[PDB]
Amino acid sequence: GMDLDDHRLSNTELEQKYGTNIIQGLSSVRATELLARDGPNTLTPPKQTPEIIKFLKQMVGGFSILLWIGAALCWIAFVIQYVNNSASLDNVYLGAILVLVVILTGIFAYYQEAKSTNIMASFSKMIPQQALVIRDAEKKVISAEQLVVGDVVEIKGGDQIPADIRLVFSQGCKVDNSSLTGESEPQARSTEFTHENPLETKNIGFYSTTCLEGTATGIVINTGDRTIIGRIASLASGVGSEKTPIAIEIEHFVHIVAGVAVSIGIIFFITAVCMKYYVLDAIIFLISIIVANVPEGLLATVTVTLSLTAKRMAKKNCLVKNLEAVETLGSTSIICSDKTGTLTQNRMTVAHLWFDNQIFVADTSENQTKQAFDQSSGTWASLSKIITLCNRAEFRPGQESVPIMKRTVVGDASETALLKFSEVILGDVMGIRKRNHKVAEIPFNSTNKFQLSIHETEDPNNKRFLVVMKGAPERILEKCSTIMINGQEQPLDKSSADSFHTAYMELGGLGERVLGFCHLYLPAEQFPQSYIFDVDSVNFPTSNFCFVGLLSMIDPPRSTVPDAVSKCRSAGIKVIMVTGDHPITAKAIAKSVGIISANNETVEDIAKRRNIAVEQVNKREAKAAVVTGMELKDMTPEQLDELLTNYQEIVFARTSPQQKLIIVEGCQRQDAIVAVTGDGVNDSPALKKADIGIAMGIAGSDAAKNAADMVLLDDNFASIVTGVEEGRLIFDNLKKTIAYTLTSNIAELCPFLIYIVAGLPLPIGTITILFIDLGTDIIPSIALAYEKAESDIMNRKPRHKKKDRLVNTQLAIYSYLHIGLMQALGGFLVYFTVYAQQGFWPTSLINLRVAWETDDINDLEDSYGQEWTRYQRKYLEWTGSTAFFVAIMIQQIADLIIRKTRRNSIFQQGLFRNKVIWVGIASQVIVALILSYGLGSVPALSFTMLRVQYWFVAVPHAILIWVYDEMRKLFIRLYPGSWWDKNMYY
Amino acid sequence: TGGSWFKILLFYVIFYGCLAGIFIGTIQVMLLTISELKPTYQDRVAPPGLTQIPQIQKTEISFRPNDPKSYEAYVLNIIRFLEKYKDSAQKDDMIFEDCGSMPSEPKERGEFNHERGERKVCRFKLDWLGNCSGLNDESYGYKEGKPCIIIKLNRVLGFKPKPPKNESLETYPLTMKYNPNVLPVQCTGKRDEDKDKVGNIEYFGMGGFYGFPLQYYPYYGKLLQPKYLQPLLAVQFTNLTLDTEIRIECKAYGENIGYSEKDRFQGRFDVKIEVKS
Ligand SMILES: CCCCCCCC/C=C/CCCCCCCC(=O)OC[C@H](COP(=O)(O)OCC[N+](C)(C)C)OC(=O)CCCCCCC/C=C/CCCCCCCC
Ligand SMILES: CCCCCCCC/C=C\CCCCCCCC(=O)O[C@H](COC(=O)CCCCCCC/C=C/CCCCCCCC)COP(=O)(O)OCC[N+](C)(C)C
Ligand SMILES: CC(C)CCC[C@@H](C)[C@H]1CC[C@H]2[C@@H]3CC=C4C[C@@H](O)CC[C@]4(C)[C@H]3CC[C@]12C
Ligand SMILES: CC(C)CCC[C@@H](C)[C@H]1CC[C@H]2[C@@H]3CC=C4C[C@@H](O)CC[C@]4(C)[C@H]3CC[C@]12C
Ligand SMILES: *[C@@H]1O[C@H](CO)[C@@H](O)[C@H](O)[C@H]1NC(C)=O
Ligand code: ALF
Ligand SMILES: [K+]
Ligand SMILES: [K+]
Ligand SMILES: [K+]
Ligand SMILES: [Mg+2]
Repeated sequence: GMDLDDHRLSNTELEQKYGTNIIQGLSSVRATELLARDGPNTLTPPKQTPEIIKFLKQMVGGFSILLWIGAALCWIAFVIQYVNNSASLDNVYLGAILVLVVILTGIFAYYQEAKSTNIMASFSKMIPQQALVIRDAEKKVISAEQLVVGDVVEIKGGDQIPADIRLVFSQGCKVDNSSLTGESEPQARSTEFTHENPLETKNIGFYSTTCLEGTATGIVINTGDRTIIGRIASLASGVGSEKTPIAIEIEHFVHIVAGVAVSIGIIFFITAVCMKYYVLDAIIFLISIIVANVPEGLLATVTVTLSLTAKRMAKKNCLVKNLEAVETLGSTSIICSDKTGTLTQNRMTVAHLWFDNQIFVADTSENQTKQAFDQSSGTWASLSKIITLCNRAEFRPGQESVPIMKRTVVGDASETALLKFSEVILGDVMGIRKRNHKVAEIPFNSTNKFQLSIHETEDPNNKRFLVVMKGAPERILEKCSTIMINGQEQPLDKSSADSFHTAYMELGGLGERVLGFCHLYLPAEQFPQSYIFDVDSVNFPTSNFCFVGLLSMIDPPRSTVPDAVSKCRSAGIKVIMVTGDHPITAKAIAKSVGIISANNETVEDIAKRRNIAVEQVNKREAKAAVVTGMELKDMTPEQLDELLTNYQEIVFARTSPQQKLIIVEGCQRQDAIVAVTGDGVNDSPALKKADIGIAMGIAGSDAAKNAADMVLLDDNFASIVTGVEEGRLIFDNLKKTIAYTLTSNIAELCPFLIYIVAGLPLPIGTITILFIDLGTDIIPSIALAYEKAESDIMNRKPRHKKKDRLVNTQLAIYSYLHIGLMQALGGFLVYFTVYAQQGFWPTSLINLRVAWETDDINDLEDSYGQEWTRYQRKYLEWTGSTAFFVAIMIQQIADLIIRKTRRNSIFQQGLFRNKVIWVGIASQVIVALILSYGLGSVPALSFTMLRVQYWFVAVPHAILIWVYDEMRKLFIRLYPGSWWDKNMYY
Repeated sequence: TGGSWFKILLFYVIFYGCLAGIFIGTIQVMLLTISELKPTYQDRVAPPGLTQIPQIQKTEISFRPNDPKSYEAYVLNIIRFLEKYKDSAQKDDMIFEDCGSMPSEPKERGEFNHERGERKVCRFKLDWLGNCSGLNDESYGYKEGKPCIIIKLNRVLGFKPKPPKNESLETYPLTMKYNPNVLPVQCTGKRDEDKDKVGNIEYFGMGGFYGFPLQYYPYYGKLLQPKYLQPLLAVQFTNLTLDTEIRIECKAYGENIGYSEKDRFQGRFDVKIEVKS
């Protein structure tokens, strides 16, 4: 960690520090010693835990601890049974079933457990294999790994930098820092200390960056992980192991359920122990409690529903790498998004053009076919000709049918933008360019900042010479003697100069690259047609031009970005733009896209409007803030928190990846779920750190995709709002499913408590409740996930992570006490009906379990005096258990019907709106019929055939459940916030 | 707060009171259908089971005649059962009637209605259980190799056993078949090996027949016919191998009577006896 950057040092200082020479360089022996000391020039991959370890760790998450305890208790009970000879068995079956359930839940959780993998492979395209290094005063190609700090390296054009080097001898070297800043604009390189910040020093080449053109010589100052790219990779890979909000909510729900189960088990175990109960019965009852209290199929159902939502979203061209990412989006409070490539097409295009003393607006859509901006007016033909002729960019071959915007052009970015504009508006420039016999003299230089090209018109009448000029507007103007307005070349005046200056000021303030265009006519008297020309600028004039027009390029935002941003903001999500671009362009794009409202103004804007010093203006009035990289650098965490809290709309510019990660962390410190959208390597740390990271598909780099939880294959920003809606809907449906499962949990639990307390014959067996959990409750639980939104999802604000939980106290109270007890009562009614009709009245069943289960007794007397054998008693017990199970299923049908909506009535939501509900009801009925008749026809698993009437005994109780829930929801709707909404609403 | 707690507690009290009221109302509505005289269904207890008096733990009867404590449990249980069969308990003629001493056809004593008050019961005297009545015999039969078990048929309300038809020969010529008014009962070694050591079996029943007389049935449910005395059939072996465990199965033969593999006590016995010398 060498953070003491050294770029201000001169050549002699560098030589003294690293003990090397520019001409000589590091010696081979010295190079080997340095390799041994420091190490190879490579990025060390992160340590990855074996997938087997993760799979086994998945065997203890959730309720698996309780299931393992239950299996151990079942084995103990079976051992006790074997000791005291008893061929009952039925415990090994329970143990095997519990073990299989644990295994299945572990597998489902593993398939739901993120993706892991590594991100170092993403840098394969970068990280050049070999480099040219001078050793012993000689140049020899050496592998990049063997490269060590101190040796002299030379980089030509079109090759990756071998390592972080400090340029010493550069001749017009240009490099691309898209990896660091995320901007593809070439950056000039030199050998002087330009900027204090090393990232902008302008005299330091960076590892894995590409040298666009020119040649330079540099001294290695960093290697491997010590390089900037190495540190970014370390941040991206190392960090990123955290629990998503959905996982935290699931853990909280598991904690609640496990605590309830453990507390009930302890209390009732102590009670049974203090009631003169054999340890065997105590352990059996403990196993029953554990089975009843643990919803086995809930977690697998959650995984299945998440997978279904992921499949639908992928069908919507929104790939989801991590399964929990579907829910993570939505319930998000802050969105930190990159400017270039994410909110912008990343393609330089002409937006505004000023001529005739008035401003025009040009279409900036990527799929646009053509646009019109008062083209009928004069002075437009001259501008079109000047743009078409005065250009060097060319289309790549084989792009006839390819869209012109999507075509590839071999030239400068601005040149490509003008070429695209001319193709869109004018037509095919190839024929136009061919018509005019352009003169090879096309001198353009950085110092000149103008380029002119002599042309001869193809008009038969005129057939005269045409000179075209463009460049920096100021020098173009000062080479302009007259200005042509609507055809006439009005001489340049003070008024015209002032208007031009004002237009240039406004265009520059809109953060656009303004370029001036001017041409002159050459009468045949001075320069005849055969007159020969020289590019040395001596054969032709270079002044007294006629200014024609002015236009700028902005790199406009994506077509759908503004609408998506507006919808996200209206949905209560705060949008923050973090970019590595210049503050002016960032502010302009933020205003255009809608991150900053039109009426809202920054403190600098307020000061400018009031014509006062910035310190004088109070910060309260300003509702928007633009913070550069340096200000964030010299900002304590408290100041950052205050800034985030106080300002609704914030724009960050010139931020390094570390600063992006700092911003993400600061946002997360406000108890807010943050989602980061990016498409660049510099976004990798932020994408990893953020709760959900969305990476742009087509424009995104491999690193962004690998470090992103979600990928937008089609690069449409409306997928963000779609995902927000899907996440909120998933949250609601998960609440409904959890309540549905808990209701049946309590319904199963109550009978065992009654059996222990009142000593009734076992109303229901453990295997029956296992069948309830893993059978009839699967399809209904999945169907509840298909429910439509009851109200407008977007209108609601994002849910607070702390205050709002997936499973709250009201939900548990309603599911456990309110609806669970109703189902228990219905089941007990059916049980008593079953027993009474066979000769056992309800009062005779009190404290009858001890004699009931005694295998020795074969003449037990019922209420009518009849005597029952042991087997007949247990067959009646199985019939009662089956009746209880059927009653539970029947009441669970009404439970599902009521649970399909939380506030609306069934009449409003529509009974048949969701067909998966009816599929689930049919599944419940079919499973019950199979278990009762197919199984049970031969008595197995405590199942027996049931009489017809025993199916319909519990219907009135289901009707009562539905009526009660409907009345509750009706009174909630009638009186909002009237002590009924506060308590009853869940 | 206190007020909110009071409101919530009141709501829950009312809600649970209403739930309990609904539950008890549904239970009472269901109970209205059932009748206190006869059960609605007799699916489970339709074919009556066969059970023994000594009420042994695991179908095992092991004892040593020398030590009284070995057979004290069995003797005490048998005495406890037979207590109500003494002639003193049947001295009252208001409810006990001296029915025929010879087996007769089942006598319908009315219908299952609250009218006609109660029903009289044909009394059963212990004298018919010769060698096992306990009147003259002491400790019943549990002297040296004389185990005695009393076989009884599980009471089923409104059930009239049908003795096997003479169409097919039940077993070895019974001579005293008398199928019109006797339900045959036979005891034999469970497996081929046991038959060798089981020795001979002595049956003591009413009138000398080896079965339950039909005059006692049908039973009327302990409400219309309280103090009902079911017929008994005492079985005594009097000769069996010593220090060897014998599996003995007792079976009741009748067209109405049924059998099942799942239920071993449905019209059949599985009893193991071992007299430790
Ligand atoms: C005899 C055998 C009976 C068997 C029947 C089944 C019994 C099973 C019962 C289970 C109940 C489980 C309760 C789960 C609690 C979760 C804890 C938790 O993490 O909750 C989170 C909440 C968050 O709330 P918030 O900030 O969103 O609220 C905002 C309020 N606003 C709107 C005013 C601003 O924290 C809170 O509210 C505080 C929650 C405190 C919960 C106290 C529970 C007290 C005791 C319950 C035992 C019930 C016995 C029933 C006996 C029945 C016999 C017939
Ligand atoms: C945690 C537990 C808290 C509660 C504990 C309660 C303990 C009660 C124990 C003993 C009290 C006995 C006092 C009455 C006996 C004499 C009167 C009599 O016996 O009348 C009985 C009838 O009763 C009634 O009509 C009222 C209903 C009484 C139902 C009692 C059910 C007992 C079962 C309780 C378990 C409930 C479990 C619920 C759990 C829910 C969890 C959320 C006898 O009718 P029968 O059979 O002769 O009718 C024959 C037919 N017919 C009437 C047409 C002639
Ligand atoms: C009379 C008896 C049967 C009532 C038993 C009620 C018991 C089971 C209830 C009452 C209070 C409940 C606890 C309330 C708060 C918490 C903290 C939470 O982080 C885990 C669940 C846990 C620990 C609950 C478990 C269940 C609980 C202990
Ligand atoms: C009858 C006795 C013995 C057992 C049942 C007691 C009932 C009334 C108790 C047990 C648990 C209690 C609830 C526990 C938690 C809450 C959440 C709180 O924000 C409002 C009160 C409320 C909703 C309580 C209401 C009363 C309650 C339901
Ligand atoms: C058994 O009874 C018979 C008469 O039925 C009697 O002769 C015999 O002596 C009795 N048994 C014993 C051991 O006395
Ligand atoms: F396009 Al960027 F940081 F501005 F990735
Ligand atoms: K359960
Ligand atoms: K992430
Ligand atoms: K459940
Ligand atoms: Mg980008």
